[PDB]
Amino acid sequence: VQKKNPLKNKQVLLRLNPYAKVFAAEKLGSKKVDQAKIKPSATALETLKH
Amino acid sequence: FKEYQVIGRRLPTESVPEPKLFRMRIFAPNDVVAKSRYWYFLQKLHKVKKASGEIVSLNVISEAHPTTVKNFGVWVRYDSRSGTHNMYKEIRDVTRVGAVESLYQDMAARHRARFRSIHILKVVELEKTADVKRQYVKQFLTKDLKFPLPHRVQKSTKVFAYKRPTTFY
Amino acid sequence: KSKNHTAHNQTKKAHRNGIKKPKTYKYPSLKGVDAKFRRNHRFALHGTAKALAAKRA
Amino acid sequence: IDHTSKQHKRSSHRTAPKSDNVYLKLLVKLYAFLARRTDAPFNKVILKSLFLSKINRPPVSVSRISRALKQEGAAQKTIVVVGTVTDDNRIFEFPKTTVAALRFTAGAKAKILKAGGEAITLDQLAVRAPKGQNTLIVRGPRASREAARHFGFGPHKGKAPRIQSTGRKFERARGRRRSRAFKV
Amino acid sequence: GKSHGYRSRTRYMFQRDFRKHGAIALSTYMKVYKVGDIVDIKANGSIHKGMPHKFYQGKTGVVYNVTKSSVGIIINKMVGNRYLEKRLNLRVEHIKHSKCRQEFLERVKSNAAKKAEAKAQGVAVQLKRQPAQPKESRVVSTEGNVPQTLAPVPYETF
Amino acid sequence: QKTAEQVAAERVARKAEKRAAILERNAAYQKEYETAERAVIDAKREAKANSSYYVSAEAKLVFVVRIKGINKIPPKPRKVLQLLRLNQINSGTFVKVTKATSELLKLIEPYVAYGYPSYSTVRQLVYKRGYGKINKQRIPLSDNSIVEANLGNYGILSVDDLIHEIVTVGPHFKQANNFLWPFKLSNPSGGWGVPRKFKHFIQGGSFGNREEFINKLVKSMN
Repeated sequence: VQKKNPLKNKQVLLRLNPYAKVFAAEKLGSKKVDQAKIKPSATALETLKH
Repeated sequence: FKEYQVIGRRLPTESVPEPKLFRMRIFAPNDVVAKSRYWYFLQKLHKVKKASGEIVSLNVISEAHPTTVKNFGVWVRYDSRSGTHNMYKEIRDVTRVGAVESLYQDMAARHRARFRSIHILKVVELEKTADVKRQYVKQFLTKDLKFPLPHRVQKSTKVFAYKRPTTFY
Repeated sequence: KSKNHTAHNQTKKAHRNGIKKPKTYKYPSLKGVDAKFRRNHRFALHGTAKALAAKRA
Repeated sequence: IDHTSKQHKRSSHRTAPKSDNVYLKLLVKLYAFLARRTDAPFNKVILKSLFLSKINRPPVSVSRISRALKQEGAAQKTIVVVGTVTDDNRIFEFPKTTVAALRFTAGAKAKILKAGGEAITLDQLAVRAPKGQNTLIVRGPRASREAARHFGFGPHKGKAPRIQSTGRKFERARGRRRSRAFKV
Repeated sequence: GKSHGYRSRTRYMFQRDFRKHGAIALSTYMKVYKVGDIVDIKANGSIHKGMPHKFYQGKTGVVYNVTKSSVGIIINKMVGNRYLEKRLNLRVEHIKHSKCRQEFLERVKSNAAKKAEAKAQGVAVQLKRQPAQPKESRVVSTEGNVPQTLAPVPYETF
Repeated sequence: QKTAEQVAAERVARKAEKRAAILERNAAYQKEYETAERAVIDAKREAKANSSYYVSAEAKLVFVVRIKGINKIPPKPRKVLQLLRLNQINSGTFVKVTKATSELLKLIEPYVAYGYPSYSTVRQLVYKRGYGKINKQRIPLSDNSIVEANLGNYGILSVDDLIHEIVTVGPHFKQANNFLWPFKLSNPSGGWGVPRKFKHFIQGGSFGNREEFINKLVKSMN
């Protein structure tokens, strides 16, 4: 009798997607992530930059 | 604007895989216009069309040294009501993108030439002064350039004022 | 004086109906089909009917 | 908003009987009750076939009923008619059977009961057969009505023109023979 | 006065062909139109008898009847708002077998075997057709293939 | 009548079992999305190192928003705007791109916007303006036990599990997306980011394909 919009309340979000708790608690929109990094290229900077 | 690189293959046919690849420095406002403008410029040089073909890579090229004032030579094919012309305008700007933005305005103001009329044929930072042919660039390449901004004007946020305004500067 | 022909609106009108297909049927009308064939196709059917009675024994 | 279809399109189906008939509206009520709550197909049928108008509920002859018994593995089934059951004197040996109908004629009620049979009404049918256990629904022939011959008339449809009278001197000349211009 | 005679406006439609006049190649007459066969209709100027009306040029029907020199062909022509089935009586020479049905019949025979092979081996099939998909991802090599810098050209005369 | 309060202890236990099972999918789907995102990034990078340009895969899934309102459309792209089910204005789909459905998009190209949305977008739509088509009838997705009843034949036992089938373009896309009732997005809160909505993406206007600039928009229209 009232639509709720599960990006409001949480309690309704968490009535859907039980995973949303996990997801919220571990944050996930965050996960560092990564990493010692390589590699630049060789030609793909030559071609690009011209 | 930005200056997209756009690279495109054509497609692979049986018999001729690994095709020739092409590349254009498209001055397009976004990924999507890049991919048009690339194909619009391809379709005038080869027998390939967005259908019978593919983009390989968009890469947005950034200005190497974007706080250095440069004398950008630009060649332009622009289409008038009557007939289509070449050109060569020169633009003191701090990026290619800004130049080529500010060319399209300059074309539009001086030739009513819309973005859709103009091709940017080539753009070039001119190394030497002397290669700067145009007088209207040359002005600002003078040994010790000082100038005033006579007739300064103040944007009063209010309607009225009491002091009676001044253009001193 | 008065306007002579047109087919304006005329398709739009036709698609309010639907443009309903023929409908088609298993067993179309053998009316029109070669009379030589027809005649024998009756005896054919007379034959196969009798045989299905014989198989039910 | 682009409407594909015609909006507020009605049922195109008698959901209720346009009949006023008190009793029949009892007999709906009871079968409506069932249709819903049994979830037997059979009750949804009866309920619809009550709402049919008189044209659409044509009389089932106790001859026809007899045929529907002489079917294989159906000689003991309870013949549910929803319509009149009319007497038929073309048959003779009408078998001993139960029959639910809306209305019988005093010919056909007697012709059933003479056999040892049982003239039932649709409520009594409900008691015995709520879900329709061993029923066998019979319908009268709808396409053989005196109107329906005229329906869909034209060249060369092979149908009956509407005429009061009669035979010759009445739509038998020009357009009904090669000899008077053409044959329709 | 206006005119709409049986062969109206055919000037080009029955115009025989180019470099294909005269006698008709004899395979035409050989081809066996059984009932149910699907057939397209090209008129054949040459053969004046049993010629289809200029409508059905192009149209593609079913054979409902065969006889001495001719097939019957039911083409459902639109007309106003409702397709009336129309029974032609065409001589073979104005017909050709419908290639569209030939391709389909093959695809059934393949779909027999793709199912028979798969159910014998291990069930898993997928044997409809599917419309050409979005291209999947790939690596494309610049090795032996350095990308050419194109530019739009200046407008020269011609 | 009796032992009915025990059934509450029965059925809620079965639901405590389902919510675990629905959790352990959604944990995996999250792993599937983040890896598939990464695996394209890595593939882009690894290839870039080797001289080679990696090309992204064509967009499997496309989201058609109707732009033009009903009432002066020709017959053909009216029929097609009827097949996508963009019968209102400002309404959406998810059309699984093929060749077949590319060419439906080429018919209606000046009455729609479209492009390639994201999990995020598909997520934001479906939770907000997601409804089911439940015995005809626009029933909303409220609570994920309803979706479960309808699509349970083709898998799909939560609203997120449906989003999956949309986003990824699973084999039961056709039933998910026919179950999902057409989106009724509002008007874009920012605005169309133009002056003249009816033009195309090279010419300013909001229509036609716009690869990934659909995501930016629809999030507002939602």
